[PDB]
Amino acid sequence: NALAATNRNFKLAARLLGLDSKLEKSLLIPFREIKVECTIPKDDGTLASFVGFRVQHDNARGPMKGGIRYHPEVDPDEVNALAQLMTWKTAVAKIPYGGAKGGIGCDPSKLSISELERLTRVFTQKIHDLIGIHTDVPAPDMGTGPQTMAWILDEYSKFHGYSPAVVTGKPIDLGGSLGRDAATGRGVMFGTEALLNEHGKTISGQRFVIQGFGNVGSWAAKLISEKGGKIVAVSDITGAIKNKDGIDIPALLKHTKEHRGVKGFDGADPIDPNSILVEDCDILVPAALGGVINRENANEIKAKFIIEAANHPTDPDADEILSKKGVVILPDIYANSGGVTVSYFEWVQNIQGFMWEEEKVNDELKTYMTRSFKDLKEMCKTHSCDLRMGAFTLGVNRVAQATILRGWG
Amino acid sequence: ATNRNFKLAARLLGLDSKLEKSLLIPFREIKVECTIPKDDGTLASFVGFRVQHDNARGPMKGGIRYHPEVDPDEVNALAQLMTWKTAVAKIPYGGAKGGIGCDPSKLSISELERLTRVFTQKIHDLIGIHTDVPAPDMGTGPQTMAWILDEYSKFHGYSPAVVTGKPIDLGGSLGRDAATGRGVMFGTEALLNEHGKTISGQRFVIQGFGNVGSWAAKLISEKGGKIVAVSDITGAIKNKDGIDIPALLKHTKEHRGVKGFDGADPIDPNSILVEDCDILVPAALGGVINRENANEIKAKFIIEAANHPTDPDADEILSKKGVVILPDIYANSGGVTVSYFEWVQNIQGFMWEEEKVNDELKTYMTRSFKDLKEMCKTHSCDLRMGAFTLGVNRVAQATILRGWGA
Amino acid sequence: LAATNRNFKLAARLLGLDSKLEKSLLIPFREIKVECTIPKDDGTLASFVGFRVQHDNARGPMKGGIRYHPEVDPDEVNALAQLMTWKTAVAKIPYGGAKGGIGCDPSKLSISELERLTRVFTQKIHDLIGIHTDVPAPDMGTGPQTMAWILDEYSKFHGYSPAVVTGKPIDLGGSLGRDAATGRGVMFGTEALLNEHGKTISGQRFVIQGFGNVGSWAAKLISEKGGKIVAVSDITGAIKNKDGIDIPALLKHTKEHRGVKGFDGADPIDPNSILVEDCDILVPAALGGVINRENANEIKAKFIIEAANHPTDPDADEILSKKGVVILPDIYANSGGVTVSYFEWVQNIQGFMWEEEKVNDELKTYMTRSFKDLKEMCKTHSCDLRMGAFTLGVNRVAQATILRGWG
Amino acid sequence: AATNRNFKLAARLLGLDSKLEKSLLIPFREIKVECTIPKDDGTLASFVGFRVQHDNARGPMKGGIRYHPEVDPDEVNALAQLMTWKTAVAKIPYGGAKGGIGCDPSKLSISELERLTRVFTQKIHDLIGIHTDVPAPDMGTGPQTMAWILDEYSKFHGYSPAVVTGKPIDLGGSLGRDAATGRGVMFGTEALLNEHGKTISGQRFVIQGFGNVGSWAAKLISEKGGKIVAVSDITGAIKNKDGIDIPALLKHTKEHRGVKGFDGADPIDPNSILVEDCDILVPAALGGVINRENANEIKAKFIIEAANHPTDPDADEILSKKGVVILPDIYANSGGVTVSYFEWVQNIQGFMWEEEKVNDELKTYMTRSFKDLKEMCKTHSCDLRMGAFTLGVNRVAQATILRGWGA
Ligand SMILES: NC(=O)c1ccc[n+]([C@@H]2O[C@H](COP(=O)([O-])OP(=O)(O)OC[C@H]3O[C@@H](n4cnc5c(N)ncnc54)[C@H](O)[C@@H]3O)[C@@H](O)[C@H]2O)c1
Ligand SMILES: NC(=O)c1ccc[n+]([C@@H]2O[C@H](COP(=O)([O-])OP(=O)(O)OC[C@H]3O[C@@H](n4cnc5c(N)ncnc54)[C@H](O)[C@@H]3O)[C@@H](O)[C@H]2O)c1
Ligand SMILES: NC(=O)c1ccc[n+]([C@@H]2O[C@H](COP(=O)([O-])OP(=O)(O)OC[C@H]3O[C@@H](n4cnc5c(N)ncnc54)[C@H](O)[C@@H]3O)[C@@H](O)[C@H]2O)c1
Ligand SMILES: NC(=O)c1ccc[n+]([C@@H]2O[C@H](COP(=O)([O-])OP(=O)(O)OC[C@H]3O[C@@H](n4cnc5c(N)ncnc54)[C@H](O)[C@@H]3O)[C@@H](O)[C@H]2O)c1
Ligand SMILES: [K+]
Ligand SMILES: [K+]
Ligand SMILES: [K+]
Ligand SMILES: [K+]
Repeated sequence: NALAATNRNFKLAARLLGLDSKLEKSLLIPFREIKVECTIPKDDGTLASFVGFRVQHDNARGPMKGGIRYHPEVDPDEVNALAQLMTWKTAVAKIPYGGAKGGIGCDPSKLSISELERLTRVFTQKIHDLIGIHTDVPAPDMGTGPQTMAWILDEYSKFHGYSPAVVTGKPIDLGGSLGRDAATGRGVMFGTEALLNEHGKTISGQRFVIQGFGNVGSWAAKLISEKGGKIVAVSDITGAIKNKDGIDIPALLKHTKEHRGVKGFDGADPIDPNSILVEDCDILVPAALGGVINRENANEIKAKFIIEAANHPTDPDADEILSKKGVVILPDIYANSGGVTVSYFEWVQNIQGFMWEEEKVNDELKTYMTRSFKDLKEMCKTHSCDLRMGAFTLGVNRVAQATILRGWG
Repeated sequence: ATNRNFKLAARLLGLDSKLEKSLLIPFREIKVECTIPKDDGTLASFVGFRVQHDNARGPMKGGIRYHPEVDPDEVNALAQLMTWKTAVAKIPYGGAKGGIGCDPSKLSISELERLTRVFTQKIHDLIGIHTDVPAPDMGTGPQTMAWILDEYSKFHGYSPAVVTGKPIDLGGSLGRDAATGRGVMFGTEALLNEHGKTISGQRFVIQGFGNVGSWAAKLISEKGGKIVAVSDITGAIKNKDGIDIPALLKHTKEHRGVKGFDGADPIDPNSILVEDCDILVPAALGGVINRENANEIKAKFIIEAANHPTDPDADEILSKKGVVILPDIYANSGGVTVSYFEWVQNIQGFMWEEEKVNDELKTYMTRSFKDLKEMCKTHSCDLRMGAFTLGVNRVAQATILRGWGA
Repeated sequence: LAATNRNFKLAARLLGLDSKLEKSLLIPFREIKVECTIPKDDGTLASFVGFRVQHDNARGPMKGGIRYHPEVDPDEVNALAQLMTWKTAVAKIPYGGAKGGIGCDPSKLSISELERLTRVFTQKIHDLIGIHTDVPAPDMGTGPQTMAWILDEYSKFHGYSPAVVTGKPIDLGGSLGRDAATGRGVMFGTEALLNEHGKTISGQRFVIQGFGNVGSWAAKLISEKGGKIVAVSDITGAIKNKDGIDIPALLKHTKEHRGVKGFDGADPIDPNSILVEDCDILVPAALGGVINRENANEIKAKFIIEAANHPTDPDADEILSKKGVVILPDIYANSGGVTVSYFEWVQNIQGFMWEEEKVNDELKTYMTRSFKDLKEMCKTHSCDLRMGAFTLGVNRVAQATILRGWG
Repeated sequence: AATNRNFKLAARLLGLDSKLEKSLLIPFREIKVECTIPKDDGTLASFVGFRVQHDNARGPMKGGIRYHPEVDPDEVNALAQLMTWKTAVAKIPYGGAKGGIGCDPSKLSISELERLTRVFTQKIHDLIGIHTDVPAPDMGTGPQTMAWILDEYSKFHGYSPAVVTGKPIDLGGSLGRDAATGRGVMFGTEALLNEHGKTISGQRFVIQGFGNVGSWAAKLISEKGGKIVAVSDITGAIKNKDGIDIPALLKHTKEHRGVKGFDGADPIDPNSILVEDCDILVPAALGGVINRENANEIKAKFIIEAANHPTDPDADEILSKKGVVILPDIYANSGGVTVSYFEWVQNIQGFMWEEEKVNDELKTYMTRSFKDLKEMCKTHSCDLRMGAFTLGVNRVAQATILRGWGA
């Protein structure tokens, strides 16, 4: 229902643009799909064989960009859909990349740290000729992180010389960008302010509910409350809390670092975790899992705005229900694009051999997301469509035009 | 399954199960978009692909198929089979298989050239004289290879060894037309010698009269073999005293087929495999020897010129009747061996005379039959299992030597 | 062109250049001709000769346009490549000079044949050009779409390389401000030259011949600074208004018609008399050779800004110098274009595009400095602006060449 | 001298498409590079190096490097094209090229010549290569020049002996290269004679020229029983109707300036050498020595063109009607280029051959070329010269067509 939603949205956008069927078919087929054998000796000496893979969906607008997932549940349709989605997302963000997605079918929880390094290095050896600073730039995803990127960078640099721009999400000490940690949450705050301004409103005074308090949710809550938003309820995997007068986010952040989660926070009451999405508020921010808003709770949402920080939190049934209630939904492909935008800035800084101060990273991020929202808004006016459809048509249109300009022979 | 021969071979060997799993997984699988402008200006998009199964023993080798019916399991099985066949042949290659999902009968010659060049552009960094050397297959031919060579050479400089099956004027090897049929004759003499016999005087039945069948008939009859019956798609003919192959060849060039040949009587095409003879050579399609006719085969030797003419049921039946079956993976390997010789000549920058091509082919197929026979003694198995056991073992030992990085 | 070698040899005289170094500077680094054969749309073969003269790379990668035009003259191509070497040095951008093209008639080729020809040409020269080797650009017969095709084909051989050509569409990495660049530079150089005479653009009365990319942008930006545009001409006719032509109003007219002809707010005039119109500043921005042995005595302008290439011939150079007319030479006056193409390459190399405000501020900085350096050479060698420009460029190339050495 | 007419006649005999013929005439690539060196006196000297790469449909290009002040572009292009046809006639997997430097080696010290050779190599190394373009000696260059090229090129690409031919034996030159052209002259003569039911043994030969080609041809022909009845060189002409003792003559010629004064032969008028009574005439010195004034009196039944262009078109017609069979130079002296192919092969294969193998392969190659040449003459009802050109043009055309023209 995320792979179905990507191809449904692409085809709806292609019809709004009047795309020729033969160009549409070209845009659907990935540039390249690669599967490689990754066999390593385990710590006990015996062999273990894994399949690594990389779908490189499109490079009309620049090098491909996308995460590397270490996860046993590999589905070819889902991986292809995610690589295709990144092609549209980078175009919406107006960063000079196409989309890719890769990974290894493995369970990292069953591998030692030494086996994970051996597997990462073998995988890099098997694909180093297929990726590259101006070809395809990987990033972390489920099951991988900054240490994984460090190993990819180190192994790749044996083959091509020191090449920090070959991956993003690196530790700061190896060329990671300042502002990366806050990037997605900060972009959520920027896009919310852009949307509210369009309705003559401002973050200050608005009441927020945030489901999820991880990298995205905690930064969004911190930065939104610093602009005067009142965060009246938050949840994570350990429980849900509420304070109608507003949760003290600095105190909550201090609580959550010392405990497993928001549960037990002194400055808020615990509440039914299944009630968080239907709490009275102005703005609802799903920032944990997808599929949480469906035909069953959609009629009970009280927010006027939904900011999709998580990927695919709303299904198509709830979209129609919420549209008819007058709820405005800022779509995920734009709302959480602060992360991929600052990953572009990381690559830029590495390419330029010179890192930026955090203020510059955040000022460029604001510039980029203001421009994307304006272009998204103009697409909606041009095609008389909602925000989700404006973002897909914007992204598809940019890729189609770059493809047409470059030609076919 | 199509893995049955491999899995049986891994058990005759003592193959560690984790190494066995590794040998099954292909080194690399690639799918690329191939989009071209058609003659009418509109776009056409195709998917090109290449399964690179194994390169422990050297560059990968395998055909390029232009055909609308792509089956991933079959492409993978054929690439894996090539890995074992090159090892049986003792040529320094692994296996690969590739193609484009397209229908060439619906594409103009200029569109086919454009598609071939775009496909080459999309894979040029994945193939190479010491990496992966393609060849013709269904839907492709020497002209296709010429276009691949020409486009590849724009990216890497002039590289004639990057494909085999090229036209002679572009570095193709002499003796390629006859190679598979000649190897069928070489392999038959090697098997017969082991039984204290020779081709001269033996009665052959040959099903199929194409590139393999006609060359085998011509060369076997020139060694004194009596070709008593032949068939093709147009009909079957018989002459108990021996068919005049030179006359039949002249007839087939002028009449589209063996049908109507003067000097042979016509027979039921469905009875050719059970004709009385010494040596049966299926050289047309696979699956023609099965559990329904196997008990009625009269030959003492079956030479598998075609790919998989005998199914496992017939193997069992024919073994207990005392019939010796020269397996396809060895018997028709003259083709892949001479394609190695083509690559060698290109690498050496100097072409061989046909006499040298044929002498080296005889040496290679004699030595490979010798090693296959020794494998059969070691493991007390038939020829087919000796061949798979030989090929898997060679790949396994090269893989173990190269290691995994510790 | 013996006129381009005349300015070079004079500059080599003024500097103390060793005669063997002078000979070296004349000889191009490389000259390449390649066969470009394509199937035509009707199936038959067509063969063209593509070429690239790479004149000098002492100061950095070579830079120069690609011309699709049937009338190829080897002398002219060499002269333009050499002139680009001095011009990049005058602008102080880290490039040398090159010039290339294909002898073909684009008006006789379909858009499909033109794409095929461009890709084949690229395949035939891809190993001879490159991001840090030689960076082509549009010229007569080519444009942004041509550069897109070169970029796309080149990238098959070397990976995505947006900095390999300049003049790209904005969507493929072209720079903001490229359209206005040459005209903006013409205006920048005019203000610098006037300030040296204690004057400002504001109030000066301009005649501009040509209303194309250079002329219309020059006319627009000069008028916004208070310049009085008293006469303008193009291929369709000439107009005059002693109080100044309303350029925003003229721009609306000229985009909806074939030209300035019929413009309300200006009276029509004889097209062949615009160059001798009473004014302070004359801006030839159309073709070359329009200032010659006979009209030199009747131009009323005290300043001539060479927006077009070589609008003044040596005979008029002699006449106007003795008449006290100041000529801002083409090699500096129109260098805004090549300077912003350098900025486009910089932005692609840096992986990050600039705002237009930054492009135009950098353009002002570069053209201010080159005018300052050019004026200093005129003092050192007691020469006119044209020789100050050539001595500045030749000297920069000579010093880089000497430092890099031989062996 | 450079009659390009043979090609056009061959293209019509083959019925070549007119657009394909035009493509075959246009060179793949023409390159001019600056070669500037410090001279021994410290000052700079600038030279122009060049390479015409005519065709590579059949494989890497092959051709000499000329150090000579008289560079003519039309001549260089014609020679590169001729090499394309000659390699095709010989059936060696090469196309044609020709290059050089405009310089006078007699005015350069050996240190300057080395510096110039290394600078030239640095300026073209990316344009040539073991599988791209393989240079060789020519006028003004020799084995030592090739050694310097090999050495400089190998700094950029690792040890690459196959990048040039004509190397000293110690750096990968082939055994049998010295005798190659003369031996090929002897092979082609025997092949031609067999077609007429004759053999070398007993035939009477007259040989003009006693250098690398003439002396080896004479030595090998007499060892096959040919009677060498008259020989000439730059010093004079000598005659012996019973046959000259070539081993004795060779020993005489190293101790003197020439065949003049040889004790085993009487001197003859040097202007009568071509009209001497014999069976086989072998011009092996200069071109143009057979023309309309001596043609009617040639006594030979066969003419073996060892030198380049010894018979002009006028004599071809005269001698054809007298029934004289002329073995054309493009084939007759191809032993040299064939053994240079064998040198490349040996270097590529990392393992040098014995002289016996070189000479056996040369016999195989030249026997086959003569058979293909003779068959072309039957197909197209033409003489030996046109059979050779149509054979070579046809091979290049067929390779070009097979490789195709898509992008
Ligand atoms: N981090 C980024 O830059 C980024 C960018 C794009 C999209 N996203 C999307 O954002 C979402 C969250 O990302 P993250 O990086 O913050 O993840 P994270 O792992 O840092 O945090 C996820 C949070 O959700 C909470 N959570 C998990 N399951 C829950 C449940 N059932 N109910 C309530 N809370 C639950 C966790 O406890 C945690 O607080 C995912 O859908 C992800 O795809 C993240
Ligand atoms: N040719 C090679 O180099 C090579 C290599 C490996 C394996 N093989 C195998 O050899 C077999 C034959 O290949 P080929 O190149 O000789 O083919 P081909 O197309 O040149 O000739 C095939 C012959 O089989 C006959 N035939 C076709 N269908 C028939 C039918 N239903 N009944 C009877 N006769 C029939 C045809 O009339 C023809 O005489 C194939 O199975 C192929 O996989 C060939
Ligand atoms: N455009 C640049 O960036 C640039 C840079 C360097 C040099 N130049 C030189 O500047 C000149 C003009 O370039 P452009 O880009 O403005 O050209 P353009 O194609 O934009 O048009 C120039 C204008 O001149 C007019 N014109 C043409 N012929 C005329 C004539 N005989 N009389 C009067 N008007 C005439 C045209 O109608 C048009 O209005 C050319 O010589 C060019 O090489 C331009
Ligand atoms: N050597 C080769 O490999 C080779 C290959 C192709 C073509 N050729 C052609 O062969 C011819 C000779 O080649 P070579 O290597 O033997 O040259 P060389 O310099 O070794 O010998 C030339 C000989 O001709 C004699 N000679 C010069 N001028 C003469 C004249 N006017 N009358 C009579 N004799 C005269 C000289 O004294 C000398 O004996 C030239 O046309 C050359 O282009 C040579
Ligand atoms: K695509
Ligand atoms: K494997
Ligand atoms: K120079
Ligand atoms: K050509």
